Amino acid sequence: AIISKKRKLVADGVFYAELNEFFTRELAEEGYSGVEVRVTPTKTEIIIRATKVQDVVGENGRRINELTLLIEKRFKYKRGTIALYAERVHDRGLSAVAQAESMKFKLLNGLAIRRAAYGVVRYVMESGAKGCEVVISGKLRAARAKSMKFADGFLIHSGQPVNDFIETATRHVLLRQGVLGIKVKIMKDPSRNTSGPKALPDAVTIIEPKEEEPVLEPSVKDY
Amino acid sequence: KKVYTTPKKIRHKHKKVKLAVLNYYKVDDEGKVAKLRKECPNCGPGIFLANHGDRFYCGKCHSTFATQK
RNA sequence: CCAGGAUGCCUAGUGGCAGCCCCACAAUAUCCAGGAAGCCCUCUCUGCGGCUUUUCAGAUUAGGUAGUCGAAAAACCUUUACCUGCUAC
RNA sequence: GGGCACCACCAGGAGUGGAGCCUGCGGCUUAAUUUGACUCAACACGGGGAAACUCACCAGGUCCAGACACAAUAAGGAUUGACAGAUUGAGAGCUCUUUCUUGAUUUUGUGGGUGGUGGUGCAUGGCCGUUCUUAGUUGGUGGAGUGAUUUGUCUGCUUAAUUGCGAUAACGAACGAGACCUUAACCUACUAAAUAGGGUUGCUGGCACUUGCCGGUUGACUCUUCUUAGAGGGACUAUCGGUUUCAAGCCGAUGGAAGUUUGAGGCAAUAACAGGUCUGUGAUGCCCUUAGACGUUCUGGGCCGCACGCGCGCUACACUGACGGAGCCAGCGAGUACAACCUUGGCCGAGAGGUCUGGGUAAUCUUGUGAAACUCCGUCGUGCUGGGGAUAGAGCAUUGUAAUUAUUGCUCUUCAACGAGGAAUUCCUAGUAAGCGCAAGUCAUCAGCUUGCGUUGAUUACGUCCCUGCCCUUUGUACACACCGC
Ligand SMILES: [Mg+2]
Ligand SMILES: [Mg+2]
Ligand SMILES: [Mg+2]
Ligand SMILES: [Mg+2]
Ligand SMILES: [Mg+2]
Ligand SMILES: [Mg+2]
Ligand SMILES: [Mg+2]
Ligand SMILES: [Mg+2]
Ligand SMILES: [Mg+2]
Ligand SMILES: [Mg+2]
Ligand SMILES: [Mg+2]
Ligand SMILES: [Mg+2]
Ligand SMILES: [Mg+2]
Ligand SMILES: [Mg+2]
Ligand SMILES: [Mg+2]
Ligand SMILES: [Mg+2]
Ligand SMILES: [Mg+2]
Ligand SMILES: [Mg+2]
Ligand SMILES: [Zn+2]
Repeated sequence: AIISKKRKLVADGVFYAELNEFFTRELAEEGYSGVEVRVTPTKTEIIIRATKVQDVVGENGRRINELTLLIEKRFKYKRGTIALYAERVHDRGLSAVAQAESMKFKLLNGLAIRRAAYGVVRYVMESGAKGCEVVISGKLRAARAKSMKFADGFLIHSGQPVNDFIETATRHVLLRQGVLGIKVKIMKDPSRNTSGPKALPDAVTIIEPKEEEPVLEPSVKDY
Repeated sequence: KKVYTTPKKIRHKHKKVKLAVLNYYKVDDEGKVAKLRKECPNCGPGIFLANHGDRFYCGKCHSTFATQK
């Protein structure tokens, strides 16, 4: 403890990244999406967003406990000062990482790839994205590599409306023949974004005017 | 790549020349025992000296004697 | 690579602070247009790249064909050209 | 035919190409001088400034890190260890001399993995570069075609832009551009501060000596202009003039901090390339290899060698200079407690550098980083000169285990080539070009490199298609692996 503030921050960031990586590695079966780290005094809250929350939990404190222990071992903490929580994801289809994971799982299982992609897209649409896109790259039959693009709706490529709006998700998939590279972009609808702006920066919606009756005598109305 | 050189002489780890119920120690009477060579001064009894031409050592302390016996 | 010998107007100059004190501009020809190193070349003091080869291979690459490169004995002073590679809910 | 661009040219600047030297890359050389990549889009690139490590190469040695399955020894030892000198580069038990330890780990096989800076980027992922930061791309109707398709997406004029205006079997749309974001500029208007700066005043130093001038002190009190950085505004080509079917716009004055898309970037479409990377990768297919390894690991080298080619670069050919003094001003940064970071201040040393001491985990201390180029007065005056500093010899320092194949610094000495560089060709349009230094990056030590930063600060356009490239259109096509074609 006690370092340059910036340095400390950097270290923290690194730690977070590591944690995320670990989660990606380990909670594949569980369908992990992302971590949320809140460093208060004494306790530190590690929130986990996964699909199979129950699975993550185990059977009333087991897997989670183990994970916590591992974390402690890694980063020299004591028992009590780390607190893990496994929470549900508010709308899975709006998330990108989760979708990617699902796709990977499907691939592993052995499903028609294009069909799977289509299904995923449909799911995303249902969830309520303005538009989404999936790229599946590699040897989808034959030795020569091909990219396969599957998209619906709008897809903002340029500008700052990308970090704010598009959730991205890359994930390699190892198979007997070789590797398949899955990429997924989900353009969330502006209205359901909350953080940042609630609308695109170029769109200018003009309100409808209100009618009035001219003249009708000079008149008065006193009190 | 470049071809391997081939001088010829290979050296393997020695198999050790294992031997048990070794001819150290003895008994004459039956009741009592008669120790051969000597035990270690540094460590406790049970370990036995290595005997050479005015040169000794022991294995539990890898090899650490000097004085004769 | 070379240099001026003299028939000559040269001309004791004109400009810019001429003043001697520097700058720049003004003196046809030249007769020779001539000399030194190098000079088409052929044998020597007898050179290192040919001659075949047989051994292989480096490879040349997506695959392959034909040539080429590298280490071992005998007279003579290119790694490129060209063929053949893939489809619906 | 029509566009566009200082990666095109004009009008100019600075140049490079010559010189020496650095450094890349060839070629040769070499045990080995590891490899990747060659038009732009290879060549100061691999963040690649290699002393070992790195490291892949060579000469040599060491080690198992041979997971797991199944049998041969199964303690009358499986195999583990092992001081002493010869051994060994060698206080490598590397072993052959040895005769002590070690206890079922192993180990001897057979299935089976594992590792590999081994291979193949023309087997792949991801990322990146390039077509292209150019202006391009798409689909829904509707029309033209039996059809592939086409129109929309275009004569013209505009614009940096398929940017718009217009003309129109097309109408309204999306992507790309724009908007967006970040930063660079303005705020005597807000919110703020002894970690930012000032004002009055206390004590206090010196002056002229009247009241006044410069100071030094975190002594008090108060302020926010500069500071920062929060919230906002502010520029929209604004007002006016022309010009243009009185459109899109463009051109000039006025005001305004700002009138080049306000400047600069960040991102940046469709389709791709057999472009690069399997030497960032526990990203990886397959092949190879796989216990005297192409695994690892030690030790010594090597990437740095030199008849010689090109490529970034630096230093100079001086008088707009050189050398001395003196004046003396920036902005980006960065910086340690489990390490050894930046390191003021004091003493020693001609220096380099040593030492003691601090201050700093940082608007606080280094640091006003009083950086250079600059400015002033003097010394040499246009001579391969005091220009120029190379190669050289020696010593003094430092970093590290190790400095010879000078690591770097400093001290003296040596004084080479080069009097502005041919054919060629690069970069550039404003706080730019060029100069100048700083800065972090790599870093134990090394800057001629790099990403940034500020300082000094111009010349000439503000156009055009002459070249070069690229884009479209119309044309022609025996091409479609598409001119490296057939
Ligand atoms: Mg857009
Ligand atoms: Mg943009
Ligand atoms: Mg070897
Ligand atoms: Mg280009
Ligand atoms: Mg080098
Ligand atoms: Mg460069
Ligand atoms: Mg070095
Ligand atoms: Mg490896
Ligand atoms: Mg590998
Ligand atoms: Mg490739
Ligand atoms: Mg290739
Ligand atoms: Mg149609
Ligand atoms: Mg069309
Ligand atoms: Mg007007
Ligand atoms: Mg801009
Ligand atoms: Mg400061
Ligand atoms: Mg001299
Ligand atoms: Mg460098
Ligand atoms: Zn002992």
